[PDB]
Amino acid sequence: ALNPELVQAVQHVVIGPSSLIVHFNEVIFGCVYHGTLLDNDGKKIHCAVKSLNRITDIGEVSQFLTEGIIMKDFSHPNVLSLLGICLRSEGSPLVVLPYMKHGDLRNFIRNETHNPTVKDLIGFGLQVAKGMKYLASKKFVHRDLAARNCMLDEKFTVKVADPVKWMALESLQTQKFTTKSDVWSFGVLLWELMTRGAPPYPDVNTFDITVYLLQGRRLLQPEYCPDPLYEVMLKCWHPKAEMRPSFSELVSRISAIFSTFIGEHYVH
Ligand SMILES: COc1cc2c(Oc3ccc(-c4cnc(Cc5ccccc5)n(C)c4=O)cc3F)ccnc2cc1OCCCN1CCOCC1
Repeated sequence: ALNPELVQAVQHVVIGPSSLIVHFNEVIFGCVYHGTLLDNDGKKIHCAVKSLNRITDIGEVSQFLTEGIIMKDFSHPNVLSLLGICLRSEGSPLVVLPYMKHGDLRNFIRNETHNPTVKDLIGFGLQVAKGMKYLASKKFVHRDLAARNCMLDEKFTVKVADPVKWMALESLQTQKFTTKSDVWSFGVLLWELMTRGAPPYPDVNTFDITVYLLQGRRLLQPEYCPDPLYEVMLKCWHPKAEMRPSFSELVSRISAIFSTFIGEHYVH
């Protein structure tokens, strides 16, 4: 009962459920299941399937669909691909995504069994930068960039996907979100990596954050963070949006630091 022209625009994003199996008893965000998708050439592919249970009316479904149209257009190694969406007749809709072996980046860097070097963590920060560079080039604002929202596949390739302590100054006071506010959040993401998943601003409450920043207080330099990279963080946290670097400047800048380092436990 959605708009006919909108339904036609979405068809390329929709998966006929006749080609999807969802292992509802195999859980992986938080409602995420193992799935098996059958692609149009006959390819059986292993996916993660999330059920968007918070949907209800035509508006939300419409929003959801056009969001899907956008996400589906995005092709980049460092951006999580949407494989499709599934509109079930008797159940809330499903997002279908490629399976990511190593889950999200925050969990991966937090667990003590893993031992990423300084080069590894900068490397992970660099890949995020590349994906964000691409997203910005497509005039897409992320709004929710954080370590927890970046995925990590079998090749250790970081995928961007979608929070006051990550938000830019001008977003906290004006709910204004731009690619330059994404930059502020990417700076926080960098701090997250170089701390190996520490919680940002531990001793300041979610409401006292804005006055904290207006004092000039910033996240302290992480134990693992090289001085040139800490200066990159602070540029990302300048109050005037236009002063902050572009993601293209960040790819080129961070890459230069990355190249000075040797020793990787997780390559590519
Ligand atoms: C929970 O961990 C995983 C999560 C995975 C995953 O999560 C998701 C990421 C993004 C999205 C998502 C992406 N995009 C949108 C916007 C959108 C709006 C409208 C239309 C289309 C899209 N929305 C709304 C979304 O929800 C959904 C997800 F389910 C996707 C793929 N693979 C995953 C793999 C995982 O774990 C691998 C195993 C880890 N083990 C290892 C040993 O340690 C213990 C566990």
